[PDB]
Amino acid sequence: LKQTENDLKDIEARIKEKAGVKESDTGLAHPLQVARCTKIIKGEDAKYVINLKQIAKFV
Amino acid sequence: IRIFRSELQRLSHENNVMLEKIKDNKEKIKNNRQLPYLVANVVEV
Repeated sequence: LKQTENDLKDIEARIKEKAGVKESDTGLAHPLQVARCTKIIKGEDAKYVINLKQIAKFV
Repeated sequence: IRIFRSELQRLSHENNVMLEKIKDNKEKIKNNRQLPYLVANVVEV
């Protein structure tokens, strides 16, 4: 069990780190304590683009 | 019906000259404006 969970970083975590980080950090960006978006253009309807940080607030 | 149709064709064609001119401008004026607008307040005009 000890050696089984050691090599999971090269196998299982490669997909986990891609869907759990790279997708969340895409474009300088499930309990959510933080959300960020930078320069997102989407055609009013599902626009969002909200920065939870006190710096550069959006509407 | 005779003289008016001669001058109408010139004004109608010139209206198409600015039509193709604004057609590329309408695409630029909408695209150059950044959709994710940021909140700001002008202190001095």
